[PDB]
Amino acid sequence: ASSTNLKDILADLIPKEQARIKTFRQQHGNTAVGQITVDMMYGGMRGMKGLVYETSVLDPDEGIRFRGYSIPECQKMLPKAKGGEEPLPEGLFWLLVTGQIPTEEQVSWLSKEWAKRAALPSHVVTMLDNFPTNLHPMSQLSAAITALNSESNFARAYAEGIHRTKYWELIYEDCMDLIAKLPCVAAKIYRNLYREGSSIGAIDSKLDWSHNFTNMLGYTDAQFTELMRLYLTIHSDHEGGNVSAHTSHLVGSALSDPYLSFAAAMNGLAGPLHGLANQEVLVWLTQLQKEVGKDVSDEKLRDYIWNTLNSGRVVPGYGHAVLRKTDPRYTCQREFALKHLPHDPMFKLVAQLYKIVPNVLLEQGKAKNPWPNVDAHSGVLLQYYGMTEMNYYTVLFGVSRALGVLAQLIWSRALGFPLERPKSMSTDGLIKLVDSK
Amino acid sequence: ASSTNLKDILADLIPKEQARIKTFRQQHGNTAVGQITVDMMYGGMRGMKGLVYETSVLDPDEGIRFRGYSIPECQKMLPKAKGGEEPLPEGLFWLLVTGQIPTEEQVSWLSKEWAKRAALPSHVVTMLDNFPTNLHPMSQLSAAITALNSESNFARAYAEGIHRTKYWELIYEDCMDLIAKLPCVAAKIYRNLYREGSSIGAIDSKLDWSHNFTNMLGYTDAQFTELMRLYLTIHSDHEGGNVSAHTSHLVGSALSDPYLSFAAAMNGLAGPLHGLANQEVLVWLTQLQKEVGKDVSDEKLRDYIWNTLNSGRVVPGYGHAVLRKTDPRYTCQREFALKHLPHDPMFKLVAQLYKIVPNVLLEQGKAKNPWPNVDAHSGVLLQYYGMTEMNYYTVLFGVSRALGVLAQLIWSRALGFPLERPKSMSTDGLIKLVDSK
Ligand SMILES: CC(C)(COP(=O)(O)OP(=O)(O)OC[C@H]1O[C@@H](n2cnc3c(N)ncnc32)[C@H](O)[C@@H]1OP(=O)(O)O)[C@H](O)C(=O)NCCC(=O)NCCS
Ligand SMILES: CC(C)(COP(=O)(O)OP(=O)(O)OC[C@H]1O[C@@H](n2cnc3c(N)ncnc32)[C@H](O)[C@@H]1OP(=O)(O)O)[C@H](O)C(=O)NCCC(=O)NCCS
Repeated sequence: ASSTNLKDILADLIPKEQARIKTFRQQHGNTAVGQITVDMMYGGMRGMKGLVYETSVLDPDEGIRFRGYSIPECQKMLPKAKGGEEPLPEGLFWLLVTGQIPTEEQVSWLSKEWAKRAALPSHVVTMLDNFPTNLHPMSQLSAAITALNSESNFARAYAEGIHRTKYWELIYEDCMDLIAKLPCVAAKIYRNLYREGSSIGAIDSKLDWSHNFTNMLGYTDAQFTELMRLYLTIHSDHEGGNVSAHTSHLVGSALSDPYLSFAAAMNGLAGPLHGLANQEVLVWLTQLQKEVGKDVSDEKLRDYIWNTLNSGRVVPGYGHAVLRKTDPRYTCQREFALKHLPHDPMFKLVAQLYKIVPNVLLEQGKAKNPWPNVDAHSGVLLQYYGMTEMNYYTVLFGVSRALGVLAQLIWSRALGFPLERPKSMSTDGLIKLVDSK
Repeated sequence: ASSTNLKDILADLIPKEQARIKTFRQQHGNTAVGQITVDMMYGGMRGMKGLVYETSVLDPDEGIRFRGYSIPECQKMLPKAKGGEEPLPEGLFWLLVTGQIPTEEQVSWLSKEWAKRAALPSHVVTMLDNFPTNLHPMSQLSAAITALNSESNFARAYAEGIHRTKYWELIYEDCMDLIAKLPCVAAKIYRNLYREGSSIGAIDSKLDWSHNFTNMLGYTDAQFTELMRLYLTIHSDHEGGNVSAHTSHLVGSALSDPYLSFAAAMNGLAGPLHGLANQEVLVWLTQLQKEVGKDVSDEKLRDYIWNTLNSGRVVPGYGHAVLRKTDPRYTCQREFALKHLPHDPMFKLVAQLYKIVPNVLLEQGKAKNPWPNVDAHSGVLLQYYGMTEMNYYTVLFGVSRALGVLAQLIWSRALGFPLERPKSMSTDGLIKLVDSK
């Protein structure tokens, strides 16, 4: 019988997995998977195998895998966009949730379903309209998404005491609704702040999520949308260990609904040391250009970089807590630029920084990863198509990141993952424990 | 020379600690402090020694310690309130930050300084006023605090590239400002939602934080305020392992400012499995009373409890992820009730549940901790003094929790704790790792 629907494919998957993990655990749960040292406890779990997080895994040399699907693999296999060359973010979502590579037909369903669900409640539209213009786009986003929780189906089934065993099904509704709304929140922000007077207009059921987004942003450039598909897809997910994913995961585990847990993830992504580096790169470049001037040398270029390190500041967009090579999401962005915007001054600068920064970082002998990460390359692309308002960039990272984070949330919950609740120590107790005892 | 100021006492403390940890780590950082099993990874870090968290530590038998200061110890040593019998929350804060038991004189400074800082920006006052009346108080709180980030001194010193080494000093300003504002946010919510038409009025520099709070709530009862001091103090902090503290800690570590990280902590506290149990207890009791009727027997009382367990629901306010006995914060609440409200029907019910629940939980053979936690006893006290709007209760938990969470944030940052970034695995990789490899 019938046609397409991810929640049924989920319904079929979940029990098989539920069984799979229980055998595995019934046999291998005792197994020491690794040890904890005291440096690990002071180093922010650096090295720690903390979680189980299904929808992707980060390799220190290779970089991310979406099943065992590398970014090059995703680039060629996922459905493009019916006259395009970038993966549709939709079918990354389907991959993530389902482990399977979508069919064209699956993805139109995703597109159209996200379009169906895409509406904003009057109060969120109110709040958005009154927000101050010195309130950071990330702050605006987060607030909105916390406010939207009003409309959580989960939070309402939970208050009405459902059976634990149907949590996922409700957490799936909210996730699918969150994802649909998100570009309406985001594009309302961009529109209030930077396009005063104008409206985000109507979502068209015949477009893909990316295109309706760029339309609501007000971008007509064909290639911008393509840039958009590629952007939203590579920023999707980055294992569970990273602050934003781990936040949602943590807060999720207390059975806070999908809006609440996502907006917590947002006040993580707005960390300078996290997704706010997007922005931070461009502010840094921009200053470099002013302060260090137009067409600098590899010798002056280094003077600028040392003036930062010598100031007890960080060089944005460089380094990573797990990758030990160049981010493939960096390479992927570089390719695009080589392809579409090669003569762009800012690009040429970012390409010359790649020549210099990792050697300066290697010289300083501090950084364990002197190589660039996604954030190093992202803003230069946006800049090019007239997206010059760099304080908003993290919100795009934010819209994309929902895809990975809410894909896992549905599994977390369909697998019945507990309250994440580690143990803590004070240095005092630590000092007495390992040595004193 | 001169008079009182915590930031100088901090300034003196920090280097000593900074040195202390570096020796300790230079010598004992290698030390295996514990191991990770695969059950631990699927059990939400249950058992895992994750973090270093200074301001308190949770013992599984004894329960919390604020230095090595147990709740009974705090009850007798901390400055009361110049004609009271409950610890002033202020001097719990001083203890937490400084490790020292405050002097009366320290605490008046705290009181008066918190009063100084206590103002809300027009936009937050706007947003608050427009919020819908079906938007949960916790959602309202969180949103507001994310919105307040506008006013972060940290976030502005960071954009202006300070030296890493002065982070704490800015993170101290914001924390002290957050804590001051908080009861103005909270009391504005209570006032809009439940007291329509009326205003929170003016903070008086001669009152303590607790009293200005109860005044803004509109409570005149002397004993209510005392209840307030005791409440705000025992909910302060609960090591770093718990969702709310761990959220702020996580998001904090990305150098998200103290408002952002706190409101993330809030969408954690609004987890049913976390601080929302406050509320959940009272909804459960209230139903019990309706559904199971006024003065029930120990036999019918058990029928109600089984109808919940048999429904794949949880019994609220019972259990804990680390304590293996009755929460001392439970006992402490029970004492108060014995003292002030012994004939209260709801109390008598909560006292009879203590008789029955842990035996029903012990029978079901599921719960590792069949004993009550703070949330089991809290709402019954509020109820009594006319605070009957149980959807707000978690916000009180929320105001109190800022004290522990922001005390640690200043240390985290003055000690230069890194980005919290554990490693994740999918079951797939896990299955291949321990056994397959
Ligand atoms: C992602 C990041 C947080 C990795 O954290 P990490 O794993 O703890 O970093 P490492 O393991 O490499 O070791 C950290 C040391 O190297 C230095 N380091 C790491 N990245 C650096 C960078 N890009 N520039 C300068 N120094 C850096 C730090 O000074 C630190 O020294 P410390 O112990 O004296 O504090 C990141 O490398 C960083 O701190 N900065 C870049 C983040 C970014 O893009 N920021 C933009 C906003 S300014
Ligand atoms: C704090 C809490 C999350 C502890 O988590 P934990 O350490 O993972 O729980 P445990 O180690 O005791 O083991 C959990 C098992 O015991 C049961 N359990 C724990 N607390 C229970 C409670 N109060 N009522 C019923 N069952 C409970 C769970 O069914 C679970 O079974 P499962 O593996 O089939 O899912 C808590 O005990 C809980 O789940 N519920 C109470 C939280 C609360 O106050 N909620 C109010 C809103 S309804």
